[PDB]
Amino acid sequence: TPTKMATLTTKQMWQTIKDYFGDGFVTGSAPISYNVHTCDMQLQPDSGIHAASDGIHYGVQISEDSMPLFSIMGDTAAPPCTCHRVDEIVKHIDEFLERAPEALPDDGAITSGKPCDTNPDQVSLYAMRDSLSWWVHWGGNLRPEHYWKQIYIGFAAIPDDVQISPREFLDGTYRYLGHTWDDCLSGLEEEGVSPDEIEFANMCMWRQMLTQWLEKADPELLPLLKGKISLMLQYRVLTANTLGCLALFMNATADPKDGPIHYADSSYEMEIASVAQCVTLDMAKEAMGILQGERTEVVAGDRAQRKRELRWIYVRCMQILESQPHAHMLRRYGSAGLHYVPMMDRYLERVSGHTRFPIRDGAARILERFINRAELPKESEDINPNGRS
Amino acid sequence: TTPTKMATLTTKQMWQTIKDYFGDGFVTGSAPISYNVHTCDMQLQPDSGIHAASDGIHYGVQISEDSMPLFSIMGDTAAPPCTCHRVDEIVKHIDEFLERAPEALPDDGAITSGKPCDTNPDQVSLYAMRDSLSWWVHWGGNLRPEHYWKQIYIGFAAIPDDVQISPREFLDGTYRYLGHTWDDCLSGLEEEGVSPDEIEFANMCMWRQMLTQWLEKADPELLPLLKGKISLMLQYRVLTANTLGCLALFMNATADPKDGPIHYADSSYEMEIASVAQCVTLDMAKEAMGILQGEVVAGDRAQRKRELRWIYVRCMQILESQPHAHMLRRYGSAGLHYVPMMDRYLERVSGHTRFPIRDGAARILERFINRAELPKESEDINPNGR
Ligand SMILES: C/C1=C\CC/C(C)=C/CC(C)(C)/C=C/C1
Ligand SMILES: C/C1=C\CC/C(C)=C/CC(C)(C)/C=C/C1
Ligand SMILES: [Mg+2]
Ligand SMILES: [Mg+2]
Ligand SMILES: [Mg+2]
Ligand SMILES: [Mg+2]
Ligand SMILES: [Mg+2]
Ligand SMILES: [Mg+2]
Ligand SMILES: [Zn+2]
Ligand SMILES: [Zn+2]
Repeated sequence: TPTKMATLTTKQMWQTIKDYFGDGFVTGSAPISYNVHTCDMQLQPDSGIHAASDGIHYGVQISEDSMPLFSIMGDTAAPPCTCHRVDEIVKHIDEFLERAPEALPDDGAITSGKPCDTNPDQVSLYAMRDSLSWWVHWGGNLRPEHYWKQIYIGFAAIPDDVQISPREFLDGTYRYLGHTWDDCLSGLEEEGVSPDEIEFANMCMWRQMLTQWLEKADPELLPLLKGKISLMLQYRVLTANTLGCLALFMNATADPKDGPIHYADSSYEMEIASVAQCVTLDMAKEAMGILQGERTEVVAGDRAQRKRELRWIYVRCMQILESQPHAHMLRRYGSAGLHYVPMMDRYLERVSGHTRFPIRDGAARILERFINRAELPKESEDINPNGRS
Repeated sequence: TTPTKMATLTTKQMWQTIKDYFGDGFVTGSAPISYNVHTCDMQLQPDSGIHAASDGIHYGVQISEDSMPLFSIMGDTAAPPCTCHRVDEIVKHIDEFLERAPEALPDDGAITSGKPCDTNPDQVSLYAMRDSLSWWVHWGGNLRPEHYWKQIYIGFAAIPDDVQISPREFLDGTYRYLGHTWDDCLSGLEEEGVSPDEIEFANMCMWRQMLTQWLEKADPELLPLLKGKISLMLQYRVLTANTLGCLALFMNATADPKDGPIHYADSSYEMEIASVAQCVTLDMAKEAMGILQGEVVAGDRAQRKRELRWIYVRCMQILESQPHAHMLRRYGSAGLHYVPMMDRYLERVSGHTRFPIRDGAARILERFINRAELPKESEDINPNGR
């Protein structure tokens, strides 16, 4: 086998994840591929009689009929089904990638929404803070055996706040806190994640990098999604990559004694949990007054109705999760935004005028080991200055 | 038979009654401020990082202690100093107050909600009913009618924080919560199948709450006496919040029916722990609400919060292995998601105003109002609720 090393074009990456993920329930949807048709989900009144081991006891439980009690919530309403037009979103992207250049002049630009950000590695450092904060609220710990899974969460965070070229992410030109993407894959191998598991998380990361970049590079894409909650929700869950992060979180959290995780068998419950968390993310952001106005706002337009539709989907996602095999992990994952948004600096910084909170010594010492200082550029050599020992 | 006697208890006899019921805690002479668990002796065990699917750690919100520095509204933790052995001095002072205090004060009935637009105490009760259902739901409960009177109980537990209620008027039926006397609630709990011994425990917890909520508003020398003594202030706040009595009824509504009736004698340990933990989450989440209101915490406040977090993480870790972790873990950490979502706290962030009760919420609250026993000035309460 002669050593070949040509890097894929952005168009070829898009085609690769098409071949890997295939179509979802809408023909022509690859790689925007979902198993569950949210519009066909049902919700039953709770019986009020539950066994001690029932899934309802996990996560945060808020019955649909109680939501009008919270002024920041309200009632629910079924959305109009726009799912079948996802193939039109794909064809649009296909056309955009056919004409877009392999490199944009603003690749590497900061898109965090916090104007005091000027160094992309400092933005990465704040993203590592955020990543560990999510991980903890999902139920995880900071133990060293999950280092590279936590780095994965960082890679999943940073393309939201920096415009990362998919090619540069792929070919190692882009580094997150000094790490290339391949470093993360190699580290996951060292941590014992199986090859097929790594490749799934890998393809989810390609898809995240691609969709994060597309919505920054294509001025028509976000306008095409807004107003169509089914399509917008499908897209925003890809840019958040809750599914890829979930797969690795399950790997880190499951006890091998309970038997191995059959991930294909769990694909539906995992998807539902990933969608549910993104809804609680925006539900809690709305309660903090930081959802309205952001460029990627999921509920833009008729905000009141779009939010009714999100709540409609959320309660149905959560009820289904009560009865899934991995409810002891996925219920909390699905509702985690309700407690991590009000506590995390990422969001309180937005409440506070889109500023930056200082990273105190305690947090800096945590973040230090996640920095590969040897591979930082000269202008970033002194990030996290209070975290060294 | 026995002749019909109906004399109402004096506020001292109320205080003495709950002393005989609750007895002393782990400190002698601490009745009725009785806690069996000494929070200062708690020890945090190391996290092996391996937890079975059935492990209680999966319930509620799990935040490892060593990760708390990542959050600017939090930080690290530090053990509190032990002042819980001075609780007997708090009792004897209260005795002194009640041996020279009237049975009726001038400002009994005044509104203490902290929201200046409140003028009608029955409207204040309506907002408290909204808050009560919101807590109940965030603990994990539902709105099914078989728990109506347990939800009324939460209302009785909420309202003494927002209205100065005389313990004797709460007892004799003079005070009505949305038209309900206290006896109406007790009678309803019986009709709902709560065993007599459970009702009486919840009853005595409500007696104790009404007394302590009234003592702190009446005696200006009580709270200053508590301030600076974190372990005593925390014990007193839990009594005035009545998380324990509310927990008892929530557990009764939520427990597996194959579970034998869960009596405080069986589970006093886990119930106290969970009751303390939830009150700490109030302090933790309210700091985030300060930012919303428009990180810099320092000095004694910052030290206070270090000690509350220390208690919280140790309480939550203990709940991992308790038999009712599938209920109490969520109860213990519930403030972390209900404070940022509830009107009660968003109203304060928004300038201590009041949010309108919209049609959907009014229709939920309607059935909790005994309109037949409302005063005339309150007959138009909850107008959009039919
Ligand atoms: C799976 C992740 C978190 C949960 C959802 C969320 C809040 C995403 C935001 C961002 C895209 C920045 C990070 C993704 C990492
Ligand atoms: C057990 C209760 C709620 C949870 C804790 C809390 C937020 C108390 C506030 C107040 C004392 C007004 C009500 C008590 C009812
Ligand atoms: Mg065009
Ligand atoms: Mg985004
Ligand atoms: Mg974003
Ligand atoms: Mg551009
Ligand atoms: Mg109070
Ligand atoms: Mg209060
Ligand atoms: Zn649809
Ligand atoms: Zn002590």
